[PDB]
Amino acid sequence: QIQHIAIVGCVHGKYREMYRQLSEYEKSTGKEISFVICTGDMQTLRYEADLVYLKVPPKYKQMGDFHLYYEGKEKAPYLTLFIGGNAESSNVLLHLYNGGFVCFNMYYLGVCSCININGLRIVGVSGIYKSFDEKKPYTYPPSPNDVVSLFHTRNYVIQMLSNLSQSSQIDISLSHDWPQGIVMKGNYKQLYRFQPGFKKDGASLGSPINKVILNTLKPKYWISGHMHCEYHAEEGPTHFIALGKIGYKNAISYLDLPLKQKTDLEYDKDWVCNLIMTWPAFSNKAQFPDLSYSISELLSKRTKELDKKIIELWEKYIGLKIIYDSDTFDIQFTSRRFYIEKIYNEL
Ligand SMILES: [Fe+2]
Ligand SMILES: [Zn+2]
Repeated sequence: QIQHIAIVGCVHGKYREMYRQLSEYEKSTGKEISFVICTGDMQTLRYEADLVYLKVPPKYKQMGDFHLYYEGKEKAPYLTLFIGGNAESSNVLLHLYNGGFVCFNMYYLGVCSCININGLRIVGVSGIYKSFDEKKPYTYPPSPNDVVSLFHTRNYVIQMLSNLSQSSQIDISLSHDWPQGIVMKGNYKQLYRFQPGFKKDGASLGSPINKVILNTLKPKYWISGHMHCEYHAEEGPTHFIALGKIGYKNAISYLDLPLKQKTDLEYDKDWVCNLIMTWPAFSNKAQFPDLSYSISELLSKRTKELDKKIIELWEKYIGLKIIYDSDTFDIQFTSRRFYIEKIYNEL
């Protein structure tokens, strides 16, 4: 009983090319793709006005294929879970910072979260690291002035995810830029022959935020992109897999993993409790998170019997199944926070 998971690097708005390759493979090899995982740079632009939030050089200010899927004239043939990179419709991803479907079969994991599917636990970390913005809060609603800073990974995601490895093991973890120092743990002399530019950065290459998360959350696999190249490294058990950009046939690999039980996409219980217990830090919708609160010790108020009754209210008001919701992304922002607040205020 085996599931075939398609892992994809940078998409850069070339969705039809990606699904064309995925559809070719499963009818090539006869294998069936369970779901697809993307490592960011999705460019989920709905309409021309969203081009303002895409931080790219002028030669890449393009719509891409996503608007066809948002308009419904194209349909993603596989369930696609993805995180955010640096070339994103940052306004859209800020509305869905708690996750959400940008269209049918395309689920955004949020700023960071953990999900359940087919007995696996999958963690995502969006954005790329820039030191001068790691402690900077988000401002809502999204403004065109924040195009340069919205896609930067915030430091607080380290404390939002640190406890996820306590109850069980993390199977797959996602980041866009590489975990800092992971370049030192594979065939780097061959990688430097691909790009001698990476030799300048050396061991300091990558995100230090993802390095802390990688060493803490223990995962079996860590898949990243951003670098537009293939690379595999090993640090402890973690099979590090870097993928390239769509258009080059080094972007899509496949994880042939054991299938415990075919199970629908669901919210991770431990993450749901972390999300509720941290609501005081996110209570101000205009600016979050309020780092005057301690995210690490807000989570210390979790107990076994309190966790199990957060789940009941979540299953009542939201549901354990992650289902498609076609409401506008600004409405989904208010709705998800509305029930997060309601669940918290009932404990
Ligand atoms: Fe990137
Ligand atoms: Zn890229």
